[PDB]
Amino acid sequence: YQRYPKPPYSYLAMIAMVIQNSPEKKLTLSEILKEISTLFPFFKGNYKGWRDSVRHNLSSYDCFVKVLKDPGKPQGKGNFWTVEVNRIPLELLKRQNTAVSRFAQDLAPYIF
DNA sequence: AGATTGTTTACTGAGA
DNA sequence: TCTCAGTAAACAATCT
Repeated sequence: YQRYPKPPYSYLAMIAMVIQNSPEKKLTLSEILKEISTLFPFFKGNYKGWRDSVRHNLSSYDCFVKVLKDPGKPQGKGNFWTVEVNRIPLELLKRQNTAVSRFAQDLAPYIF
């Protein structure tokens, strides 16, 4: 275990932001992972475990709603992820007091 | 096969 | 001290 110099934003906030900026306000996991590394080039680099963290966030926060790529086959894969913004704990959209921090200070304008 | 997706467990270190 | 976003991985099912 170790902490990496990621952008000063929660994985929640960065996921929510890419979903909310998408055309239909929904993205597959692959699109999420692709858009996040575009907006934050640190993720384009060698470290790849953030892709695990990201996937983990999508399942751990109620604000992340999986809508099925197929109504039938509810066990399928490759589904679209949406964010229910009112269910977002508003402090997680704010820039983090971490080493790296020592775009904007609050991600709310990109999301609501 | 071997990779990905979805969920889940299990811990970690930094910041209140 | 206590919490929890961050990070690692096991696992089941699907996907290529």
